[PDB]
Amino acid sequence: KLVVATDTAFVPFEFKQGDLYVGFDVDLWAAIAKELKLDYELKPMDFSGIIPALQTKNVDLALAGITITDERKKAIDFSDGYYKSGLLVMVKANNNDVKSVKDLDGKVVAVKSGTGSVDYAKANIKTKDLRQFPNIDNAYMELGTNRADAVLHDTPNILYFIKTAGNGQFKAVGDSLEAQQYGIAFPKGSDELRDKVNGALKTLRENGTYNEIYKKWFGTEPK
Repeated sequence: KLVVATDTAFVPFEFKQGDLYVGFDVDLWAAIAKELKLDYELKPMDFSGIIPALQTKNVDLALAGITITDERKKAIDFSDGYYKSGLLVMVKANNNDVKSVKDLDGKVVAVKSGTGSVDYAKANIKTKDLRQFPNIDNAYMELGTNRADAVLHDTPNILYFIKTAGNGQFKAVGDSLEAQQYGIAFPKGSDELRDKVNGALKTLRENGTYNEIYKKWFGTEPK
């Protein structure tokens, strides 16, 4: 009866393949849930509503490739950390001007509301304009129709999109910024539960299951 909030669409961590939801988080959690004997149903939602949802305790926990920041640590709890990510710039295939993250002068950057991509862009870039959208597909399309210069979002995400959907239309520029970890988020006070999911996480690590989930989605082992 645990309800776990996930992202509407965050390839390749959770997305709709036909009927059900599919992805790295979905599997990892199905594995943890299996390990612990938890019963649950998932509940996808636009990322923006997830932290609020945990806070209002409308959902019991959440996976949506959610970055651990100590800023967020004030509001919710996090497990002991499951995937090392970062941020990457995406522009159009034959874009010329941008080599960088220097949109830092007067470029229009599209991002997804509620995410650390907005945090980072605010704190680090002098954008002429910054467009926020409920989901990243809206932001890709802003780039594709020439209404933004770049998109900035999670490395794995703009990497999975380029090689699959976005192929020949878009490219990554530079290397991964903002080395960060995803973790499973909980309401505050859910420590019978969290100091425990951590336990399962270390088990999936030790028994090699993590390696095969990862391998499934990224094409190699972690190490």
